[PDB]
Amino acid sequence: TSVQVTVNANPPIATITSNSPICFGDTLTLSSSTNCGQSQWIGPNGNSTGTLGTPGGNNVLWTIGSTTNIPSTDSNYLSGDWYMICIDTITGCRSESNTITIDINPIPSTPAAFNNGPICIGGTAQLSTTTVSGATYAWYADATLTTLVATNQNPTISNITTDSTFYIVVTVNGCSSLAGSTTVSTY
Amino acid sequence: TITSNSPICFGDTLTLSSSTNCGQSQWIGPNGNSTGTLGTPGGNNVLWTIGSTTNIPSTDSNYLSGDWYMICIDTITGCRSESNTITIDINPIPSTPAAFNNGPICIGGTAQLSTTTVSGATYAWYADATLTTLVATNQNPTISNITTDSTFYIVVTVNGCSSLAGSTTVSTY
Repeated sequence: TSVQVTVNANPPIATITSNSPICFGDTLTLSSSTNCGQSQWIGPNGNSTGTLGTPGGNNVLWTIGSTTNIPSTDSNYLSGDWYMICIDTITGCRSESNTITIDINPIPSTPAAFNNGPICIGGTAQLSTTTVSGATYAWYADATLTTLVATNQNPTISNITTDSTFYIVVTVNGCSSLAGSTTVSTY
Repeated sequence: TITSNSPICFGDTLTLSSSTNCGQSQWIGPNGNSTGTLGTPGGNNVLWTIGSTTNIPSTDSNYLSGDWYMICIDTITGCRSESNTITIDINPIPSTPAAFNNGPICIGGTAQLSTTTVSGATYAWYADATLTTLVATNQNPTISNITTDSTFYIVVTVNGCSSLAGSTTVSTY
């Protein structure tokens, strides 16, 4: 007598892509092209069963289908090296994936901004702010930032005849902070 | 052996080409090698073609920067073979720059035009809207003898890719 043994094959290695250039607060998408059943995601929090528990529901790291979505309020919304495991729900076979580096960029703070002292009607004012490495600067006249006045670090605005305010946006590595502000008084 | 037109400005077409003379050509890009993409062997599947070359237009979902590799498929025997890895760079088009003027200027005076400093950029300021007449390549040039209202157009080219021209207006008191 002799016994035969069926051996189940593993699913293929998954190719993972992601929207890796993320400004903090937005949603992180992790996606395989493959068509595997049970999808297990491993992030910077590790592969501990204290996190990877329930296989479905609202567990962002365990889903049905080959893609997931980590919102900015989730405790797995973390920069670092991510890897996916495909689980065959019929045979129990499992397979790995390529490592993905994901960068969630901080939002810079609202910058301080400064004025000159009070200025005579029709005069000019230099506006100024903090130097920030990697930053692009924009100074706006409108509170809703639709009207731009300058992109200089510390621009001079001419012909100020009445009390006027300016709004400042500092964008670092693609992420824009909430605008700060200045006020030019008129003597 | 795969070659490609790897220095691409976004919007143009990406050519991936083998010298070899194999039959069924399978391309693997940054989207992976998943059968959810690599499906139909012909038709309009840009990653599966007949012949040893393909063309990925700028509207395709495989128009991606990254490491590409080709597989040659023998349509008679089923035998398959690999290829050298190709790094392909599709450069973004910079945005249209903001540009600024001085206040209104007296007839025959001069005006300094200015814009944003962009790393890796080459600057060109033009007098004509169609950009055929160039005035300066300075970051913030001064244009003399302005006697009437006149506009300028600005092109910022980064790593070889030119954005759509921005503009300024010099008013005359």
